Amino acid sequence: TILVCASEPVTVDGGRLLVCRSPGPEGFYKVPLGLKVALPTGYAMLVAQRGGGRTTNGIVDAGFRGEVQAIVAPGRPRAQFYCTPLRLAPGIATDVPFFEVFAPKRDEDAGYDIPCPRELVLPPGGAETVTLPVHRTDGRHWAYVFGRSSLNLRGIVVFPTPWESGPCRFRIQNRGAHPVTLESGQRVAQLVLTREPLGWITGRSPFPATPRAPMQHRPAWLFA
Amino acid sequence: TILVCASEPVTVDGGRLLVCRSPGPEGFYKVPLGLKVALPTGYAMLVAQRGGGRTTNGIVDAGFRGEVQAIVAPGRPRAQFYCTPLRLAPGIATDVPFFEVFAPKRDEDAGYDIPCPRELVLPPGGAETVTLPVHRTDGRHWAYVFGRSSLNLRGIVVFPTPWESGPCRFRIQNRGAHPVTLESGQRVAQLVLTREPLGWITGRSPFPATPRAPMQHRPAWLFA
Ligand SMILES: O=c1ccn([C@H]2C[C@H](O)[C@@H](COP(=O)(O)O)O2)c(=O)[nH]1
Ligand SMILES: [Mg+2]
Repeated sequence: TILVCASEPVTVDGGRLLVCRSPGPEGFYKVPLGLKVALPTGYAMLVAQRGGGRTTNGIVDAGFRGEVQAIVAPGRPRAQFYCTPLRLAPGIATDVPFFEVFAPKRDEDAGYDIPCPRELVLPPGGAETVTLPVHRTDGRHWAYVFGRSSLNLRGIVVFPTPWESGPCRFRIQNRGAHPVTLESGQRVAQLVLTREPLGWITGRSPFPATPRAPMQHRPAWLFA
Repeated sequence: TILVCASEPVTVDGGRLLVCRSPGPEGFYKVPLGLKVALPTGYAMLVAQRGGGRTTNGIVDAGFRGEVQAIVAPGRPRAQFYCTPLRLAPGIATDVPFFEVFAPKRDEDAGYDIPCPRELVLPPGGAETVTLPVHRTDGRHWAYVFGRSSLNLRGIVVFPTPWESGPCRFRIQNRGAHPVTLESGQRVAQLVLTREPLGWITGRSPFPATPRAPMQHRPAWLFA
């Protein structure tokens, strides 16, 4: 059971929260969704757009008690936003010890921060493929590289990328106005482990919309 | 906590449930609203339209486990429906013993049935004022005459009416095509006692909309 305090109308739709708001065409900036959630430990929540491509995928963790915001890129002025709770997995097997690559987190936190393995100078519009020296050794849960809120707000956009085979890889693109430098060791993304796959997440696009289909392990929402 | 099992999108707005459906122009008929509720004992729920003049006010009582529906008159093809939880008051102080007028109820039921004092013959379009020989002795709680869902369906429409001072009175209108005859003793409306006012209820309208303003005591909804 997820607790939901809401200052504005919220639609519950196929297991996920749906909010209709009309941000401006500018970006990148934070679009308040009119609700707060209290996720139980072991849950996180994906925030993304319903049927459009101007929103960074966000991750709300179980310790977050502020208003939920969508962070959007420059785009068409109206938007619908989905929130999908994610049942977290404990870990995944890796050939290298897991915490020699990813940073330790709290049980309350959703994801494991990913330090940049090398300096990166992204000119405006520039993209780079970031690759980590670690492999998965089986397929018991799922794992996903997502951006970090701080970077998404700067228009430095990690492409939400699945990780089931090969090395941990993700694309990062600077949609900002100025060139950006990511220092080696800087926390540039996060790794989320899930009990159930996020089938739509492909790694090929900056702004993957969450599809309208309902989910399989739907939790309960309490509107208080 | 009220428990909602929703097979369709439901909007939580300012404490009410909001549903947008596309009923046909015809009336009278039941419009399914995509949800079932398990009200706790001592709760009812008002079903009415939000911003249109087409829908009879209904009462879902605590025992009802089927699909919540709205019973609409003939009219416009588009419609939004509010569901307003109602905290029942246990009784009201009256000048004559309550149960000499109002029929007794179960605790799972929401309203106390109102037997028609005399016979009414209602030509199509014709309304009448029923008056019951009982007065209130204090404003302890609120009291409202609503319709009964069986008569709403037949176009025989009780005007939702408040009962603060004077005698229990209510108007009842036959918006059907054919004359109707209400028999003496027949159960022709229902009386509903509430801890909080339904401030917009006037008695002078067949299809009062429920206004958009959020309620005083938002209850907890649990989607499951
Ligand atoms: O379309 C309808 C018709 C009837 N009921 C009912 C059966 C109960 O009579 C009713 C609540 O009114 P009371 O019985 O408490 O008065 O819930 C509904 O929920 N939806
Ligand atoms: Mg009824």
